[PDB]
This record gives sequence, structure tokens and C-alpha cells, in this order.
Amino acid sequence: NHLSIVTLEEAPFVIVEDIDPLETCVRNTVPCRKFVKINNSTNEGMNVKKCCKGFCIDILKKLSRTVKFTYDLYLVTNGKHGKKVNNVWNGMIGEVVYQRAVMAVGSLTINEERSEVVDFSVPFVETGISVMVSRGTQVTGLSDKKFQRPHDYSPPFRFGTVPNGSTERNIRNNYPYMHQYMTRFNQRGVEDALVSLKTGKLDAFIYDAAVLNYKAGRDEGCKLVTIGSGYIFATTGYGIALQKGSPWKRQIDLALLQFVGDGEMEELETLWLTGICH
Ligand SMILES: N[C@@H](CCC(=O)O)C(=O)O
Repeated sequence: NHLSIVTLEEAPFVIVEDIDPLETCVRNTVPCRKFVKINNSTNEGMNVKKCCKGFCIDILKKLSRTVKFTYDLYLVTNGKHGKKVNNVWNGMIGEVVYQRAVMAVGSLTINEERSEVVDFSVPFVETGISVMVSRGTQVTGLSDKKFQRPHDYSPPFRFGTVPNGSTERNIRNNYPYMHQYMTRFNQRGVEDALVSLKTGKLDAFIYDAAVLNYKAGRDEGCKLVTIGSGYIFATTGYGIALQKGSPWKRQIDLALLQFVGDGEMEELETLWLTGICH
């Protein structure tokens, strides 16, 4: 009963590394494969062996040990965390919905749309929407006038997010103007956004709270500050996604609860998520 499990890279939850040519993953890593295309024309491709580590990987290792299952971990190839595009789910959520994976482990945010098509374990990392700015910049949260009336400033307040995730969904579904203003500043990824902030090319980066709290905690030079958005309606957590009606949610939940109660979760948080910047 080898379980097919999908994941996605997003430090410090999931970190990917090339395997050692001379061909096994060691230390705190585990095997993870990815289907890579031969070219940009056809569907042809081959699965490439890589190695994975991180907070979520350690959670997977513990679940494997405790629930007593073995697994075949693979990386998503189309999309990221999960979005319904042209009426079809992609990313980690898609792999679970279309039964390619029994579970999805990673920095996967629990939200209403996703819960309609997949079942989630209890949350194990708290998150929501946060705002990151250069240390010194003053903002109260997303209700700040700088965000409500960006054009009332010279130059217009510059803020954006990484599209296609739960953060964009929460803005697009409720505040049309803010969303369409923001697309002007879409960021390709977290690292891109951080550079834009520290060099003064971007005023604020709106993104997942867990990741922003982590990044601000160990920024080189501690030049970044993260503050809550105030969008409490968006407060949620990361959860392991399973097939709708999955018979494993019960056992996965019991394990997570066991880890929380025994202090094992506490130890993992200390190992991977602590910060140093005040
Ligand atoms: N963790 C988010 C991705 C990042 C974000 O949109 O804030 C998700 O599962 O969609």
C-alpha cells in the first residue's frame, strides 16, 4: 500500500535539492521525484530523482513512522498550491481531486473553495494574510489609507502579491479594486518580492502569514517587518489535503494531535520556524 503523495517547494516547509550522482538521499532528506519535460513542445518527459527536506517533510516522516505507511513523494508539475483554472483544478489540490495523490503535504492553505473538493486534516501551522514592508515603513494593516487610496500618494503606493494562491483569492473575491490595482505589481515569487522591498522598488508585499513571518525573522540584516493584514475572515492554517471522504483523515488527525500533545510539534517549530530578528 505505497502511498502516492504530492508536495511543492516553498522554504522552510519544503526544500528541494539535487540528488547525489554518486544516488541516495541522506541526512534529514527523503526521496522525491518530479516529472520533467524533454522540451517545451511535447508531453514527453522523464521522472527525475531529487531529495526533499523541511518542516512539512519532517511532519511526513513522523506520520509515516506513527501511522506506519510507506510513500512515494512527488513534486507538482502544473500549477503550485492549487487553483481552479478554466473549471479545472491544478497544483497540489488538483493532484488530490483527480486522484493522482492520496495526500498533499506542504504549505497548503485551508480555504472554503478547496474544502468543497478535498478533505483537510486539522490545521498544524497557523496562517492568514500578512503585509511585509521595509523596516521603518508605517502601515496599520490592509485597511491603511495607503492601501485603500494608493493614488492619494506621490508616487502611488506600490503593493502586490504572488498570484494564483489563497491570498489573491481572498482579495479578488471581496475587493475588486484592490485586486485590479494589485495585479500591476504581481510578483513572480517570494524572493523576487523581498528584493523589490529592500531596494525600495516595492512598498508592501501581501502574502501568506506563515512564510512572511519566517522571512522577516531571519532576513539578512533584519531589514524587513511583517504585520497582520487585519483581514480576520482570511485567518486559517496549513492542512494536509486528502481525497474527499478519505478514510485516512481520522488517522492522520490522531497522529498530528499526538505530536502536538507530546511536544513533538513544538520541537519541529523550534528546529525550522524560529526567528532571530526582533
Ligand atoms: N499557502 C498558499 C499560497 C501562498 C499565498 O497565496 O499566500 C496557498 O495554499 O494557496
